[PDB]
Amino acid sequence: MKDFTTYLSTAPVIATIWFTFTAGLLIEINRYFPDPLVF
Amino acid sequence: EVGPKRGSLVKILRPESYWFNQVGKVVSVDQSGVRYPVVVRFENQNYAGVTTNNYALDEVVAA
Amino acid sequence: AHIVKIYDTCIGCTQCVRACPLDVLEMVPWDGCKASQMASAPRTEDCVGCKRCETACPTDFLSVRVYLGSESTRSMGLSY
Amino acid sequence: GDFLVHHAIALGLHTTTLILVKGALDARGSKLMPDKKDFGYSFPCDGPGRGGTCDISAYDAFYLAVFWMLNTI
Amino acid sequence: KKVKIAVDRNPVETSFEKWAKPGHFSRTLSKGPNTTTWIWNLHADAHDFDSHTSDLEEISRKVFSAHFGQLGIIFIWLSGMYFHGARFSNYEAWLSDPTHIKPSAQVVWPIVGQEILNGDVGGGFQGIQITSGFFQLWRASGITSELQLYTTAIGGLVMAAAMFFAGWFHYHKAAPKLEWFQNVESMLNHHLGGLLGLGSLAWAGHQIHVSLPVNKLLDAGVDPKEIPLPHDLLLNRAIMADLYPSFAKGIAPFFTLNWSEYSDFLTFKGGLNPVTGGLWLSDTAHHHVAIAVLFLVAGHMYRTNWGIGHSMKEILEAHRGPFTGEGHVGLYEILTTSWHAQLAINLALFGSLSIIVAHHMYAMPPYPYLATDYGTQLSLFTHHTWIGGFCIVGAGAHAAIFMVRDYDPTNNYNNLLDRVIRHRDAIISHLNWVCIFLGFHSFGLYIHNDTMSALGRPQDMFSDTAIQLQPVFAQWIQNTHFLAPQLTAPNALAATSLTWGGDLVAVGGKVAMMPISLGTSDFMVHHIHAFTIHVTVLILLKGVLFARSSRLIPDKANLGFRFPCDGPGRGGTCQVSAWDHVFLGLFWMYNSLSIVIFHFSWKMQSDVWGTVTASGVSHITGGNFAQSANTINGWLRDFLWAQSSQVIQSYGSALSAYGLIFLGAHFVWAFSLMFLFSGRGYWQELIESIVWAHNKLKVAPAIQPRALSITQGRAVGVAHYLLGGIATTWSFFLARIISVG
Amino acid sequence: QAALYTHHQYIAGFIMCGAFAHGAIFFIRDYDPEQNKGNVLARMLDHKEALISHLSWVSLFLGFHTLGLYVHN
Amino acid sequence: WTVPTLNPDTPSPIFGGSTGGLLRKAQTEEFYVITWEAKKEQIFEMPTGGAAIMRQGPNLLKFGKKEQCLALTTQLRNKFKLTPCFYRVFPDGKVQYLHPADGVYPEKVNAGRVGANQNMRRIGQNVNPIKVKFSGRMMSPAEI
Amino acid sequence: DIAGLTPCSESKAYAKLEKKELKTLEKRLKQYEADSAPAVALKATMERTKARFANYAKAGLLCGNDGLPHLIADPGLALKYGHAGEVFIPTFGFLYVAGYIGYVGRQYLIAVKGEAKPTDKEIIIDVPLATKLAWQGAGWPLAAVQELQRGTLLEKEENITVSPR
Ligand code: CLA
Ligand code: CLA
Ligand code: CLA
Ligand code: CLA
Ligand code: CLA
Ligand code: CLA
Ligand code: CLA
Ligand code: CLA
Ligand SMILES: CC1=C(/C=C/C(C)=C/C=C\C(C)=C\C=C\C=C(C)\C=C\C=C(C)\C=C\C2=C(C)CCCC2(C)C)C(C)(C)CCC1
Ligand code: SF4
Ligand code: SF4
Ligand code: SF4
Repeated sequence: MKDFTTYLSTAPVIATIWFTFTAGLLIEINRYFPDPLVF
Repeated sequence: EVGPKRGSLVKILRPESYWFNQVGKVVSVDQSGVRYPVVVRFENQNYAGVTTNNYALDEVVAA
Repeated sequence: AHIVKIYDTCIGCTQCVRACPLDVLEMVPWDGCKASQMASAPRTEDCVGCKRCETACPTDFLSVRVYLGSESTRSMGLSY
Repeated sequence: GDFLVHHAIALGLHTTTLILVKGALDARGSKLMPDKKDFGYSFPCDGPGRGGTCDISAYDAFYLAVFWMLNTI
Repeated sequence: KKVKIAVDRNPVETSFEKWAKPGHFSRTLSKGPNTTTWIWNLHADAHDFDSHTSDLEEISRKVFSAHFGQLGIIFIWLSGMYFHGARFSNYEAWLSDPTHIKPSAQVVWPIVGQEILNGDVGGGFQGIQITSGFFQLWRASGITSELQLYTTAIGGLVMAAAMFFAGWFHYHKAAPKLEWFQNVESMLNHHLGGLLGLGSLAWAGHQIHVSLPVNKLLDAGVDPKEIPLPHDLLLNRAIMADLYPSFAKGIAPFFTLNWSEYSDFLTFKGGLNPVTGGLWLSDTAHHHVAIAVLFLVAGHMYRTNWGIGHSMKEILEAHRGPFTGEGHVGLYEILTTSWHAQLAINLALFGSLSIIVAHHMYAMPPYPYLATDYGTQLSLFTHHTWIGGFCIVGAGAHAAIFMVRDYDPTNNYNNLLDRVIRHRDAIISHLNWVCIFLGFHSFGLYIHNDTMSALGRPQDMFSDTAIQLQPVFAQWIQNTHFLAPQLTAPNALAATSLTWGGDLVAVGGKVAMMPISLGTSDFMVHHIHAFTIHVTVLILLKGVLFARSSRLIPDKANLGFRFPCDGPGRGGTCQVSAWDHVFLGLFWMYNSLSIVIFHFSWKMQSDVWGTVTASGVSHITGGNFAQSANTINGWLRDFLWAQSSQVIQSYGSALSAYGLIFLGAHFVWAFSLMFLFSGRGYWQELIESIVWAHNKLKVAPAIQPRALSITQGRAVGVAHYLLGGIATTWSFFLARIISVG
Repeated sequence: QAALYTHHQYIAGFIMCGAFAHGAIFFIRDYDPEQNKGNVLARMLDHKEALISHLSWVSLFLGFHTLGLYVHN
Repeated sequence: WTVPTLNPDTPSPIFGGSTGGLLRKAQTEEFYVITWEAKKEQIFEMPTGGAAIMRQGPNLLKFGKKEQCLALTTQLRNKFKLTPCFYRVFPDGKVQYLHPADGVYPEKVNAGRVGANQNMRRIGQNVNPIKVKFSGRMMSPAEI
Repeated sequence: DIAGLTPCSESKAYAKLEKKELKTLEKRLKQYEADSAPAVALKATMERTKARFANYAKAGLLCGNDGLPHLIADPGLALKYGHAGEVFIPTFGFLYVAGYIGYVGRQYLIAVKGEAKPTDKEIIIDVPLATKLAWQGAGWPLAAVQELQRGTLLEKEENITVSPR
């Protein structure tokens, strides 16, 4: 399990998870707050 | 006994060297009258992939 | 012909001579290093300028330099 | 539209200036080629050693900058 | 001498320990990164199995398991296509109206205004019009409901799991030995008989029992819900006997050599189905039956464990003439010990086969309602053509890899390969001359026509009205094929295709297939194709023959297959490696295939595709190919400028995405020009200044940032060039063919 | 009007590229660090990394934002 | 040690011929001849393309440039552990011994060799090009 | 108002564009049923368009002759005519998030630079340390100002490598 977690801690896996989280957050924000142009 | 102590950290003063103004570990100092007796090993390799070089007594400073 | 120069930072590792594909460099006795040898270029008329010797040099900066000069049949590596 | 195209013009000017200025300042040498001044203004390269030195001369910097100048104009 | 199953038990332990140690496969990469170059190297040598170790057994085991992983990926992709057709498509509605409803199998989520991409494809459905042709393929197989597609998707997922389990089991539990992989005779016997023959026989059985009755009822006008299920057709002989009277006799006429009784479902109709526009399914079923018998016969040729059969080594050694020295001596050892040589041969034939598939598929449409779907036809032809060209370039690359790494002069003293390498200078010189001759006599005609047209002298051009260059050989071949069913094909009811000649076949008011006439413009574009193919062959052949040595660098083999250069010496030795020859061959293949697909699109939209009116056929472009394809200005104005209108004004509609990609593809391609025209020395010095700024703020990374290598720069540039150009043509073709076709 | 404006702008761009190219040629062939010791000319090369880095930052910002606004529109 | 003399009547390796051989330069400018001694008959790779068979004993070959001769020398030394030597032949018949020049390979130091083109300084100690300007021709600061 | 523009709530081209978008959506909707998936999706798109136009007009945006909103980047004009929400507040918001990311990355590099193999930590991310630094990066402006005032933000010129000039 330690080796598997270390593999999950590698740069491509971490980048994939982080970008999926960031993209999901932005998509959900644009979904609940459609068409945001100004503050 | 001439030159820096073995295992100490020195700063390279050679302008054309890749490790100029960088810190490297002293490996060995030649006791003869060679031009570059100090042997310095670095953690970061240069463009050629080398991590060690030879420098003179005045080209290295204890830093 | 190209200009090949050897500098005093040479450690006499003979790697540049072994990498030369046209037998331009050689080793001569010397006293400025532990190996007691120094690179030399006595046959620069046959140098083509491939710079393999510079690739094989481990000193920082290089101890052997090749400056491309006049071009001839030998320097251009022409077999015709 | 004028604002956006003016920024595109600014980008072109700054990038062309970056290539030209960098080639003029690194003409005498750099970390990759500490003795570039000993080879003249225009030379092919320094060979594939030290990772590769294609388009390392200042002439090559001007060369790459001509494309950016054409794009800016 | 004995063909058996040789397997080693548990050679590699299944663990995650190596998953946390990147670059473990390479001895140089296992040390760890010091510079960013290492990262790129980690991906550039991941599948270079022969570079990790010199053991042929380990390389073969890795290749076999990698093949299983690839098959698992393919099964996942196919399962996804079936799932999309079963849950996010309009296949059921398209079945009741395939001539008006546009096929769609992709729906987008209503986010950031992208819901506009869900166009009105018909049948009360909103989505993206697909051009893969899965609807026509599913209709040809007899699929009438989404449940069948869903079941096929689940089966595909199960097959993918089995493929991945097979790869793991064959790499960690039961790994085959080297002698098992070297059984080329047994492998060829099984692949010919078992795989190909049994697959053709099984598909023939499905076509005879499912595709033929379901499609017969579909063409007869029966609703898909009223059509009996395939198992109902396979369970009783009454329904099949009513649809096909020969089924009343069972399998008795097959064993009593009364095959003529089965003429109701095994015919030689030829031509196309006037209802659907595709090939007759009885002809395809009979075709698969004949293919199965032929391949099953071919699968009993090689010697495996008994006296009967052939030894490929003996056959190769027996072929020797007075003009070739020894002959094929040593070829059996080369193909049984080098994976790169086999990959080169397989990639070459595989790419050629893909191109042949594209041609045969547009000329003889095998699926129902496929010919009238101009978008699917154009997309299928273009896609298969590109895959074929890429595989051909890869064949040249692997031939060069074999010549650099696995070539041995001690086993090639006076063979065919030795003599070829001995006169490589003559081969390359003659190919260079024929390339120059073809270039002049192909491009100069267009330049002459452009100059004469601009000078107000249309009577001096190379056109049909002026000096003409008619393809008499192609026209004679077309007439021969058109007249074949009356003299040289007494049992054929019609010709193989309608492109040779005859009447046109139209489905739903659209021309499914009509004769294709060849004139001066066709002659010129054919010579252009020949010239481009010859130049691509010249670059790839030069990179293969001169991979080990040349008059410039006598020890190129010592420098390897993929190296940047040999320094600025000898005047400059930039791009001397075989890798660089493949790098240039990719550009030439792109040029050749792009002109090929451009010619196909213009010819089909000008003389074949179009609507059917009262006493006349109106084409998409109005038949302007014969008058405008003889000049470069005609290709730029009537084909590129005129047809790009659909992709540039697609904004605000469902095809707007294509327009966006049309712009994005122009970016990537131009992006390629930054890597192809520059050198890494400039970028390395620029990185030095950026590293200085980072060191000032103590944000310099431990992994030293290095510019991309010379080879990596060339690879990135060619990859972006190919992606941008092909994506540009893809967006333009799809938007135009969907809006006007 | 169009031809004259385009002609003069292209001529100006080529001349500007030549000005910087000759500046690089001056650094290689005529610059003497001993004679220009401590003046503004030597100080330019003393902090050339800062100039190149800031030119790179300005070009990166302008390119990223101009291209982003265009793709967004 | 004494400088060897070329023997034109020396058997050549078994080769069927190729198109990468000598050209008009050999008949008008110069060519190169490599000779070596083989302990047994063995198949080797020709630098001009193809596979030849070296015979037992003396072996002579002709090449258009010195690089081909040195490439063959490297192949024979590293693979078959032989000791080849080559000469430069002119159309008039003049023969000039080339490698190993002093009878000893250049990778190993030998007595009697006089150093040439050696600068008793480092690269960073080279003068600026302005001090070398207005010379007889294009001269680099490393040439002085 | 500013630069001769007019508010979007009074621009005729703005209302005309809204009517045009609703007209093309209604035209596409006229070919479907009244209780089907495409009808519901088109109605949702129409409601989103109406809400977007009303929200843009309610925000006080300025529209040009084309009927499209125009942003004010000058801080004086934005703060004087109530346009700070266009380019000012998003500027500071981006500065906060960008400096957040940069500070967290710099802290991670400084933290892993004192270990045995910093490159190993650069390719294999230490998730606990990265998460702790990501959570602690909320006070990046205060910490950055303190680092700049103490002189520990920059590195000395003698410790940075340079070319031989
Ligand atoms: C979960 C089960 C499992 C485990 C624990 C291992 C563990 C191991 N395998 Mg193994 N293997 C497995 C299943 C497994 N394997 C399967 C299912 C196959 C068949 C494909 C193989 C075939 C195989 C081969 C041929 C080799 C190994 C090797 C190894 C060893 C090191 C390589 C490695 O894992 O790095 C990690 C590597 C990866 C994570 C790469 C995964 C790539 C997958 C298969 C493809 C993904 C496709 C992707 C989605 C599509 C690309 C598109 C892109 C946009 C994403 C290691 C001990 C190697 C070895 O022993 O070295 C000598 C060896 O060469 N395995
Ligand atoms: C009638 C016997 C038979 C059949 C059907 C196959 C079929 C196949 N072989 Mg195989 N092979 C055989 C005999 C057979 N082989 C023998 C006797 C040898 C030893 C001399 C080999 C050695 C061999 C090698 C070295 C390789 C193959 C490969 C392949 C695959 C090629 C991929 C493809 O394009 O096809 C189309 C793909 C499909 C049709 C997918 C369907 C796959 C199903 C499961 C059919 C496979 C049947 C096969 C006999 C497995 C059943 C065994 C059982 C224990 C499960 C293919 C599925 C390649 C591979 O490994 O791919 C993974 C490859 O590298 N074969
Ligand atoms: C791979 C191809 C394939 C397959 C699978 C089939 C299959 C079938 N065909 Mg067919 N056919 C084919 C190709 C094929 N065909 C071709 C190429 C032609 C053109 C010549 C025809 C022309 C044709 C005709 C004209 C007819 C069929 C018919 C049939 C069906 C009955 C066969 C029969 O009469 O008795 C054959 C008997 C056997 C095959 C033996 C069965 C073996 C069983 C499964 C063994 C199971 C044993 C096991 C231990 C049981 C234990 C169970 C366990 C749970 C305990 C059958 C489902 C008939 C039909 O469908 O009627 C409408 C029929 O009339 N075919
Ligand atoms: C059956 C097909 C096949 C197979 C098995 C191989 C196998 C191999 N090839 Mg090869 N090749 C092929 C086809 C194939 N090739 C084709 C069709 C071409 C023409 C393009 C080439 C050209 C080629 C060259 C020039 C080289 C190889 C090399 C190699 C070897 C090293 C593995 C590697 O490439 O590194 C790892 C693989 C990768 C890093 C993949 C790169 C990813 C690409 C750039 C993405 C492509 C874009 C993608 C489709 C679009 C995605 C969109 C994007 C936005 C995400 C390996 C044995 C190399 C070699 O032999 O080493 C000396 C070598 O340099 N091949
Ligand atoms: C390379 C393609 C090509 C071809 C085939 C032609 C052909 C022709 N051009 Mg043209 N042209 C071309 C390119 C080409 N052009 C280009 C690129 C341009 C733009 C620069 C022009 C601009 C141009 C102009 C302005 C004009 C022509 C004209 C003509 C016509 C007469 C020219 C003539 O009499 O010259 C004489 C030809 C020769 C002296 C050599 C003939 C070649 C021989 C047959 C080859 C011998 C090979 C032989 C088989 C080897 C035997 C070996 C052994 C057995 C002995 C002619 C049909 C004229 C015209 O208007 O037409 C009415 C004219 O005024 N061209
Ligand atoms: C007052 C203006 C001026 C002057 C006096 C000079 C003077 C000089 N320059 Mg310079 N330069 C200038 C402006 C100027 N330049 C401009 C505007 C540019 C930007 C384009 C350059 C960029 C530049 C570079 C990069 C270099 C020089 C070099 C040189 C020196 C010698 C090279 C030479 O001229 O040989 C002869 C020049 C040529 C033979 C030019 C080749 C022909 C060109 C490409 C024109 C081709 C046009 C084409 C034929 C159009 C046909 C179209 C039609 C057929 C359809 C020389 C002292 C070189 C140097 O200093 O050496 C180290 C050096 O490398 N210049
Ligand atoms: C359309 C082609 C193109 C593009 C986009 C660029 C872009 C750039 N050039 Mg360049 N150049 C080009 C052609 C091009 N060049 C050509 C033909 C030449 C002559 C050979 C040059 C020569 C040249 C030189 C000599 C220099 C540049 C420099 C630069 C950079 C300037 C900084 C900037 O503007 O930041 C903006 C960044 C971009 C515009 C890149 C695009 C960003 C993408 C679209 C975002 C990522 C997409 C998405 C998020 C992820 C997709 C990835 C996918 C696989 C998943 C920039 C990256 C200068 C430099 O490096 O500055 C420091 C530099 O000195 N160029
Ligand atoms: C990035 C460059 C930049 C540029 C090109 C401008 C340009 C402008 N600013 Mg400005 N500004 C900037 C940055 C910039 N600003 C920043 C970073 C801040 C935050 C400190 C401000 C805060 C600011 C304020 C508070 C005001 C302007 C105003 C103005 C306008 C006229 C004043 C002037 O030109 O002097 C340069 C601007 C300054 C030196 C800031 C102080 C304002 C000076 C003292 C003028 C104010 C007097 C009076 C209001 C002038 C208008 C008279 C009448 C028409 C009402 C002008 C178009 C004025 C305006 O037109 O209000 C709508 C205004 O009052 N700016
Ligand atoms: C607002 C205004 C005004 C003012 C103005 C001004 C004050 C301005 C300016 C200006 C300027 C300020 C300009 C500029 C220009 C510049 C440029 C265009 C650049 C560049 C280049 C260079 C600088 C080069 C250098 C070099 C090198 C690189 C090396 C050494 C040598 C040489 C020098 C060659 C007035 C009131 C009057 C009027 C109204 C408007
Ligand atoms: S450039 Fe090449 S030929 Fe010249 S001395 Fe160096 S290695 Fe030898
Ligand atoms: S490679 Fe460099 S250090 Fe070694 S002998 Fe040659 S010149 Fe001297
Ligand atoms: S590829 Fe690059 S390094 Fe090699 S010779 Fe060409 S320019 Fe020089």
